[PDB]
Amino acid sequence: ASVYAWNRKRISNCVADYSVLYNSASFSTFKCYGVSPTKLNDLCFTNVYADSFVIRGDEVRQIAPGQTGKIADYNYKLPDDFTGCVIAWNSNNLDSKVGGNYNYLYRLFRKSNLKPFERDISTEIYQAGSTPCNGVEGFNCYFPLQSYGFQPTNGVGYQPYRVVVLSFELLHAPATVCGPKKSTNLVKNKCVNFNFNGLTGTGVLTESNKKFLPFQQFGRDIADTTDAVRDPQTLEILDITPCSFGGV
Amino acid sequence: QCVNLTTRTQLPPAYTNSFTRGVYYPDKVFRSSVLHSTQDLFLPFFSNVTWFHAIHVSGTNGTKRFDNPVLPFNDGVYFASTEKSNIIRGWIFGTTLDSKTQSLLIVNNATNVVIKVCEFQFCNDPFLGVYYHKNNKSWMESEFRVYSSANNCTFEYVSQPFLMDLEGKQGNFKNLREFVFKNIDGYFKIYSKHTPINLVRDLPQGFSALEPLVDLPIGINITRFQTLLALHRSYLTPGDSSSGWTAGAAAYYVGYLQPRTFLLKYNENGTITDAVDCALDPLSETKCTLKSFTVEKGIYQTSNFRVQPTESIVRFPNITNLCPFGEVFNATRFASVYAWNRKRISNCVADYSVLYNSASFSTFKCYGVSPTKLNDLCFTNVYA
Amino acid sequence: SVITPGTNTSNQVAVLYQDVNCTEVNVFQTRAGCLIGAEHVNNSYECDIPIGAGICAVASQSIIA
Amino acid sequence: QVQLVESGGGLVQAGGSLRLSCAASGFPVYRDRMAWYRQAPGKEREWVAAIYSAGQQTRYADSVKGRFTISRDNAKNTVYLQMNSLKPEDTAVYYCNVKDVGHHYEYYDYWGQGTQVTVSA
Ligand SMILES: *[C@@H]1O[C@H](CO)[C@@H](O[C@@H]2O[C@H](CO)[C@@H](O)[C@H](O)[C@H]2NC(C)=O)[C@H](O)[C@H]1NC(C)=O
Ligand SMILES: *[C@@H]1O[C@H](CO)[C@@H](O[C@@H]2O[C@H](CO)[C@@H](O)[C@H](O)[C@H]2NC(C)=O)[C@H](O)[C@H]1NC(C)=O
Ligand SMILES: *[C@@H]1O[C@H](CO)[C@@H](O[C@@H]2O[C@H](CO)[C@@H](O)[C@H](O)[C@H]2NC(C)=O)[C@H](O)[C@H]1NC(C)=O
Ligand SMILES: *[C@@H]1O[C@H](CO)[C@@H](O)[C@H](O)[C@H]1NC(C)=O
Ligand SMILES: *[C@@H]1O[C@H](CO)[C@@H](O)[C@H](O)[C@H]1NC(C)=O
Ligand SMILES: *[C@@H]1O[C@H](CO)[C@@H](O)[C@H](O)[C@H]1NC(C)=O
Ligand SMILES: *[C@@H]1O[C@H](CO)[C@@H](O)[C@H](O)[C@H]1NC(C)=O
Ligand SMILES: *[C@@H]1O[C@H](CO)[C@@H](O)[C@H](O)[C@H]1NC(C)=O
Ligand SMILES: *[C@@H]1O[C@H](CO)[C@@H](O)[C@H](O)[C@H]1NC(C)=O
Ligand SMILES: *[C@@H]1O[C@H](CO)[C@@H](O)[C@H](O)[C@H]1NC(C)=O
Ligand SMILES: *[C@@H]1O[C@H](CO)[C@@H](O)[C@H](O)[C@H]1NC(C)=O
Ligand SMILES: *[C@@H]1O[C@H](CO)[C@@H](O)[C@H](O)[C@H]1NC(C)=O
Repeated sequence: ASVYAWNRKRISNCVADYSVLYNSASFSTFKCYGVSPTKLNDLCFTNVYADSFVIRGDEVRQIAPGQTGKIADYNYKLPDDFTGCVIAWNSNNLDSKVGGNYNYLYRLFRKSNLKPFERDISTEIYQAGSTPCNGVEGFNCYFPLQSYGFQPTNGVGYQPYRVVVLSFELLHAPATVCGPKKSTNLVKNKCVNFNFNGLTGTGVLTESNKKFLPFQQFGRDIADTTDAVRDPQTLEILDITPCSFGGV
Repeated sequence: QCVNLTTRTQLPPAYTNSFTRGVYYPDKVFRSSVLHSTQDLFLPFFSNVTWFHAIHVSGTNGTKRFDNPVLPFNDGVYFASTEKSNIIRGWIFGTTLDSKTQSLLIVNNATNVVIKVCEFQFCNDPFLGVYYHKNNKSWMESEFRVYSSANNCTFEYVSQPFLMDLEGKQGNFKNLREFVFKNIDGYFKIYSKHTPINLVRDLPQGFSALEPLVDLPIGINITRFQTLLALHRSYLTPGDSSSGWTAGAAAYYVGYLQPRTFLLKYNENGTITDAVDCALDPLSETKCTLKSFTVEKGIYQTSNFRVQPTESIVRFPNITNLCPFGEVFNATRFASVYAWNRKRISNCVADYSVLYNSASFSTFKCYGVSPTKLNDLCFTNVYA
Repeated sequence: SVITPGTNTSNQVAVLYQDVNCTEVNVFQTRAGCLIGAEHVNNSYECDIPIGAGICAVASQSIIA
Repeated sequence: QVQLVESGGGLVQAGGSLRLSCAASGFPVYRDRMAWYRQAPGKEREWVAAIYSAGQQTRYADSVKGRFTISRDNAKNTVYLQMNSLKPEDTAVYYCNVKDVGHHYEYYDYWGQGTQVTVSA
């Protein structure tokens, strides 16, 4: 889809392998904020948002948190605390036709900058000045959408590029997307380091009598320490106690 | 298909005290034996919540209250129904309430809690209607006039199946169902609580916490909503579908959430048992400040009174002279970098909006100043 | 500041706005500021809740200054 | 590169109809917006009509909406403007206009040679 109408897809309840994309080497730009790609296979996310569109090559870096530009303001804005990855690869050989390809459009004029993760489909005429538009263009009334001059013989900087933005959102909720990893049999009453559905720690796991009502996933102490956890594949409540330690 | 319901009765809106209802678990994290202070969208204590009825008073010129208006959603809705026969069949949510924009529909037709996200072309008076067959005393779906068409469905979810009775019951109200609807961060969160009550008026004094029910990852534009009720057609209401209908006695309450800080007491056994609204009154402010539900005799410093600004005033010089930006930008002759041309700009009004919005400049950056604010700054001197 | 006899006794509350005399929204004007919800009385008792500048504060089912 | 050719028009008696053709060479017609402008001697530049491939299909001026028709042909790649119930006031020169963006983010308006339309009373 076009950049102003970027296609958004939901990814959940499945196993994702990000190593194949990183080791593919078929993407011109592979740049992640807040996560290291080599460790993405060890993380679990509540949801994944895939925002796909087509842009010009010279604007490949234009889509980034804290950046300024017409595309960022009026087509696709990223939040300041954006967490995820940006993937971009040339599409001149697949999306550009002789004489130029103009199927992809981008918004140029808008009343205000778009909120991050906001979809805009209105094509109303932007009133630049005090002259009313009333569905009539001209002075102070211009069409906000502009075609992409994707000429195949043009420079690679202006050559079309397909861009997919992956937003991994993770909350205190049961995770849906998890890396390959592997499930191992749990052991209790022994000081072990654990990775419960993404959250990592170290301690001893004990059977617990605390009521976890069907909607909790893990209980915490006064500090940000997971005192109890709910084990996947068993729905059992395990108390996590720090391994015994002291002074000498 | 849609029946244009008419012959409504005029009645001013009623209000009732919200008391200490509307408290829900703000997150999935388990806690116990603690007092947690959380800032979230809650229903303030001791507010007015709007009343709506569902009744048809018997007798000459009897009151016929069928309260099904379109209410704004604002920033969350607390919806509390007192029932004994489960008249309400669900809710609808939307802004234009037509096929032009996306809309949400939750329907509980005694089989499943079916949630749909469609650009429904809603009727003028959307509803659901059950025709009553007196011979076999069977209730079945007969009319669905919530929408006239359904298209391009983006999401649908179905809860656990069940079979709920819609038979009218007599006596005191026995079912109190409280719901909280929030639409934030692309998520529609529905929290609920069911209570068996023995009373005929107002809300119970007891305090209950609304456990989460569903968190739908939908993410849709919502400003307004409307409830749905199941009417009954039988020999007691002769006529066609326009006039031959009735609704059993039931009531519901609508309240609006707002951002507040609440002190919640997770008891020793894992359940929320009490809460304090910080901004309700100075005593609750002190309770929040002390992180305690009881306070001993003394003087406590809580907040800092300040008078807020009322209006903005700008005093700028009388000099409405446009700066000569075209002398430099609209220039065909440019000097070398070692002999870089310097011009001084002062004593004029500068409009940087045209420079930023001209879009004729491939590279435009600013160091130490945000570009979009240049229009609101006054400078001693400028060097071009 | 909040003058309270304590929930152990009652729930009535007085409010002291420090260094802001009573023109910004019974009402008493002390050298410490403005006291609202506490009634002033000539009678003098032992200090119970210290407010400031020789004024202290529950008696007769009310808050007194 | 981008070229627009205007064909049709000329001198016509009252009561007839006309069809103007704007053919695009060097670029496909399917793009953001193709505009049609009409101007008489002694008149300033002003927007008249436009056709878009996204959002609203066509836009026209307030005094011309719903009267004079336009269409596009992707197979033959040309914009046709059909004008009916001609009046002598329609004597003017007509252009078809496009907007192009290059590597340097510039926005350049490219016009055609245009056609002269004269209606005799
Ligand atoms: C109640 O509404 C639901 C949703 O439209 C329907 O009942 C279920 O429909 C689904 C199809 O989406 C079936 O898979 C289920 O088996 C149905 N459950 C039943 C029939 O109990 C139907 O429209 C309505 N049900 C009735 C009885 O009117
Ligand atoms: C229900 O009745 C109302 C009448 O109060 C309808 O509102 C108007 O109906 C006329 C039809 O005579 C139409 O012009 C419009 O629908 C309404 N008027 C205006 C000025 O918009 C309403 O449309 C009816 N609803 C249905 C579903 O029939
Ligand atoms: C979608 O979100 C926008 C964000 O502001 C809101 O737009 C308002 O929509 C209502 C309903 O038609 C209009 O009456 C207002 O004039 C709109 N205001 C603005 C500033 O756009 C609203 O929350 C939602 N609007 C729609 C049309 O879905
Ligand atoms: C996964 O674990 C749950 C919890 O015990 C179990 O009910 C389910 O059958 C398991 N799935 C498979 C495929 O074994
Ligand atoms: C709520 O009702 C009105 C608002 O309509 C308000 O003025 C009043 O003070 C409130 N009363 C109660 C009892 O909540
Ligand atoms: C009761 O009778 C009605 C007649 O309209 C029929 O539709 C319905 O299925 C019957 N119910 C049962 C349980 O037989
Ligand atoms: C339904 O879907 C598209 C996008 O998915 C929407 O833009 C369009 O208005 C709808 N089409 C209909 C209702 O025919
Ligand atoms: C404490 O929780 C238990 C559930 O484990 C339940 O019986 C009740 O809520 C509490 N126990 C008692 C004895 O009240
Ligand atoms: C320079 O002149 C052009 C006319 O071709 C105009 O569009 C532009 O706005 C001028 N520059 C400035 C800074 O106004
Ligand atoms: C304070 O609370 C206790 C209970 O802990 C109660 O017995 C007593 O009457 C209350 N009041 C006073 C003045 O102690
Ligand atoms: C109250 O306070 C203001 C500001 O501190 C001061 O000007 C004034 O004299 C004080 N007294 C009265 C009676 O207003
Ligand atoms: C003391 O009492 C007298 C009369 O009983 C009253 O007029 C006076 O105001 C009181 N003192 C103060 C400081 O209010």
